Amino acid sequence: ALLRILKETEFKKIKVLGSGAFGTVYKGLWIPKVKIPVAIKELREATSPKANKEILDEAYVMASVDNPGNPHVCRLLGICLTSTVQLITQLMPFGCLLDYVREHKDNIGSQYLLNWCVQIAKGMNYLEDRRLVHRDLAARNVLVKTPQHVKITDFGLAKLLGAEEKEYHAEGGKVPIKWMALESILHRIYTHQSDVWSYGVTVWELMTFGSKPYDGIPASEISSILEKGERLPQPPICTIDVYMIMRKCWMIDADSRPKFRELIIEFSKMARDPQRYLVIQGD
Ligand SMILES: *CCC(=O)Nc1cc(Nc2nccc(-c3cn(C)c4ccccc34)n2)c(OC)cc1N(C)CCN(C)C
Repeated sequence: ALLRILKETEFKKIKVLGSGAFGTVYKGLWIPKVKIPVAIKELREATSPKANKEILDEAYVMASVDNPGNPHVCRLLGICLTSTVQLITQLMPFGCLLDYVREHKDNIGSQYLLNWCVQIAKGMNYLEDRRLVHRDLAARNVLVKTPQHVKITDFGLAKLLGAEEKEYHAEGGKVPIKWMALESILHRIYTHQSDVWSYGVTVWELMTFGSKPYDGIPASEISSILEKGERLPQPPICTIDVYMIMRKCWMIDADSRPKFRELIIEFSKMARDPQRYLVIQGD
């Protein structure tokens, strides 16, 4: 578990990329013969000892899965010490996959979506082998390096399970409800199986080309809806077989939820025959 502390001076923080509640991400160049494009994250209220603890937590969680890694999981490049702690991570040039599936909504063939789902299961399965619960699997949180290369990011909420710990006990802060499993909302319990549901939802995000899930339903009513047994709809483009998968991720019995290993097998199987499973217009 190693951090690489990098010299504040070598970065020229070009512009911002997008600010959240949690923090603010900047693109910028890093020039230690070549120049390297990078992304830079620092949290809101970056002077506070709570907001310097959480960012170094993120850096830790991230660095103790760096080796050997996985081509579908962003690596830390290091951190910068200024007045605050900055997290450096190589710039994905095509941005998040949510943004993507919107802008390019009319030119994405089945072979891409179905490959992305395998790449993401691959990203997550490794993480699981590394005893890490991402806690925030979304489409906003999937960076595109190239159309055949997608990577997972944002370990703000990510946590590590102890040697014999099965689940994580969230001292509820601010969490993204419409991505969480039932048991994650009621009892604040997070599992690998809780990331499966998040995947399930993220899948739904992509298939719909970046629709907002449970649109215009207030956060509150969500758990209720789910307890009724209401799930997100079957997207227009998807057959039953693909939707049947999404619907397994969302089952109350977390241990009846499919595994990331099972998902790679399933989505590869489909990704080999992309048009048999997804009906895109003009595909
Ligand atoms: C979905 C929003 C998004 O990520 N958008 C962009 C991402 C870019 N690249 C990039 N590369 C590495 C890491 C990150 C990154 C990680 N985290 C936690 C981020 C939060 C906010 C923004 C970026 C984050 N991002 C990127 O560089 C090409 C551009 C974007 N833009 C184009 C999307 C604008 N978005 C605010 C709506």
